[PDB]
Amino acid sequence: APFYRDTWVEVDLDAIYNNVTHIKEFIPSDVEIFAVVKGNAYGHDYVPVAKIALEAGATRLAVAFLDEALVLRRAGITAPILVLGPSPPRDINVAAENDVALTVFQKEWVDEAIKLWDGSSTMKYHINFDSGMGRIGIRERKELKGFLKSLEGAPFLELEGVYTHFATADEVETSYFDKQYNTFLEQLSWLKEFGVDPKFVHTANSAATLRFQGITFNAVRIGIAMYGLSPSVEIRPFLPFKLEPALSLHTKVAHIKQVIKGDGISYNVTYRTKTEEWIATVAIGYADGWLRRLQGFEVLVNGKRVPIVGRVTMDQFMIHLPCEVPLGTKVTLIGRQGDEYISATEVAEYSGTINYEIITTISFRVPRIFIRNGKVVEVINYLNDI
Amino acid sequence: APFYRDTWVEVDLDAIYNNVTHIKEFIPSDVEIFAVVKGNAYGHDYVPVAKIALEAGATRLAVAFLDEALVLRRAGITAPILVLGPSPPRDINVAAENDVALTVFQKEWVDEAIKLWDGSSTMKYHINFDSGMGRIGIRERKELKGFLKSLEGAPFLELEGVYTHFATADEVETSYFDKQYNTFLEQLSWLKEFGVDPKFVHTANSAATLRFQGITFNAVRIGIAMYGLSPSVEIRPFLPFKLEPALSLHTKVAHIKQVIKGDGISYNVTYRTKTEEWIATVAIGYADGWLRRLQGFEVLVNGKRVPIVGRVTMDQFMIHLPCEVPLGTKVTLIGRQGDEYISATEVAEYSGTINYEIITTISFRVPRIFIRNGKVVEVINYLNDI
Ligand SMILES: [Cl-]
Ligand SMILES: [Cl-]
Repeated sequence: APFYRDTWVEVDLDAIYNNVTHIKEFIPSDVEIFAVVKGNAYGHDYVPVAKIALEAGATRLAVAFLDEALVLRRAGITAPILVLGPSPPRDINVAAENDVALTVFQKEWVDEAIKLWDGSSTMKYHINFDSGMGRIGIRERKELKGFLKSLEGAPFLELEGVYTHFATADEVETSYFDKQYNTFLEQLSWLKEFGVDPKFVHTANSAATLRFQGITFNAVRIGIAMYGLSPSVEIRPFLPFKLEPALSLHTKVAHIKQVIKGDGISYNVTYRTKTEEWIATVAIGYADGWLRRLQGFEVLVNGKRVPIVGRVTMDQFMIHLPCEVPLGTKVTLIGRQGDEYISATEVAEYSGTINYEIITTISFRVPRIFIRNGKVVEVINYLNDI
Repeated sequence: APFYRDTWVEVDLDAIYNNVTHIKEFIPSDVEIFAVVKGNAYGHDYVPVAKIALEAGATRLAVAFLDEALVLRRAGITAPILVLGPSPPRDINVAAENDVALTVFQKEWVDEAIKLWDGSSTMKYHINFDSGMGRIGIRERKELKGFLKSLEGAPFLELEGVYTHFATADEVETSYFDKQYNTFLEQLSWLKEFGVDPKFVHTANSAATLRFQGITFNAVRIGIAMYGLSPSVEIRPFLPFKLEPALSLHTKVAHIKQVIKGDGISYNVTYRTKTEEWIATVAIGYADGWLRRLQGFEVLVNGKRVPIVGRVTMDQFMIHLPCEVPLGTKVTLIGRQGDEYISATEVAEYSGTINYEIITTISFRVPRIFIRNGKVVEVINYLNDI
């Protein structure tokens, strides 16, 4: 699969397999893993991550919205897939015909689904209880009650599981998390009172799964830890085993030159050289997700930290090197060169954000190259496929 | 073309056609326009923008790197296409077989292209002179001479044009711009001295074209103004005619609930309600390019500006509304509701960035809907092509 600019993501499928294996070893043997692939598998690519995670013993998959799930099904994947985000009622039949379960938690959604149902297809759903995330899900007892009442008109909807999600499992202090846990217990009690067997319960994300007792239920939902990154800096010290980061981001010196003292670099001349400087250019920019707020950040060239100088542009940025290098010299934005390592977390901290957002926003413009047992096994260039 | 989440980009093809028509009428009638589509046509989608710009009288297209050019060629577009960014020598024969011109400005690129030539292909190229952008291009007299000498060994490489790019055309005060113009003049003189006809010269981006006499040459390269946005706030007062913004971004209320006083919303409970509050949730988040730094930004609901509350998550965010609205209510992130308008510029200013970066980073996840003469003519859902 070809690509024609020397800028690429490298995804180490061994690393993803090892994180999933380690998690599966760490949790009880009767507890399933959803591999959570939403956001183009956190920027690692939907399909290869899904397949490797399954190979490593994840049994189920989860994605943000229905189109993401169809990407998986069109790739030949047959494992269960749950849509975690809210879905409009018009998705009922297409979810059904593609064996995809949806999160459903509103009597109004059920009303509309009854109207839109094509009569040929039953759909599986999970109930989301909002136990303090404030995002989606049922919160109140009366609310749950009317939701169940309306479900009686929809025998084509079939409960497959019930879940909640934690807002603070990545904070050392547990007050809010403990309140969520207690609230969720009350919600499950309501459900049993209304005569509904939850069947299959899941609550824990990466942070909760790696920290807390009695949190596993029937399944956990793993995103960031599968990609080998800590949910936060503050809990890193407390994780039970070493996470192996799966993603790196590289570029090659596309031009190099010596720029006289005082000359300007990039838009609005926000950087001037202070001596005769070696300035390299690389072919990646904010259209690839490498945003302007990274100006001044230090990338790796020949194992040395070297700064991005001048404004980052849509497709290119410049770097001040101490020495001439040849055109083609590898430049690493996330990953390892020699003894040096730039984590997605370090890029995120410089950017004033979190690692999730750094990885997931690496744009579809950038090819992914997949490594397994140390050999390249696949290249995906999403531009090729338009 | 189907999509299964109610979040979308609207691209008004009329606005684009109109901006290009107006630019074409504003510049001299023998001056061509490159339609600049790099970055997924600044978030608007490569192919339909290219097509409508050409229908509108643009005669040529420009992209950042080869793969973007091949998207256009595969869509059956036959107009000239220039790659503006730096390309590896290994690109030589593919760019030839695909009728794509590359930017070429390095002796070493030539030496390498010599090695790599199909012995059959002829490739067209433009010389980039760096007159002060500091990014790529020839800067020196001896450099140019050496470059032209190496070309002697490459009869398969054919000059199509010569260009430079301005770093400061979007600043009121013109000192740096005037120095670039003078440097570029000297550079063209060296080129004439060394026996080369430029053939076809271009220098101006949107801001230069809209401001300056004597700057058109044989063609201008239009990006941001084609999409109907000002290159900066500083020069907006001074543009010769009104720009018509082509892109808006919308979603729907996917959940709505009343949350009691003091309850928390989203990760790390960074927002708690100050009274009993109506909180809506929408299915777009940072994986769509709607980044966490937009927390606190006000979007439009029912013609009213309302705040994003709590952390934006990968696929969803929450909004504090003054009144209950029905599920499915329209939420506009960029665009018009009633008398209210949120420009990409306003989003950028809140974000501490520029409008270019806001539009161009709307993810491949989000479907684009295209409007011509007020009717939908096309939907592109990139996730489908996977
Ligand atoms: Cl949730
Ligand atoms: Cl340039």
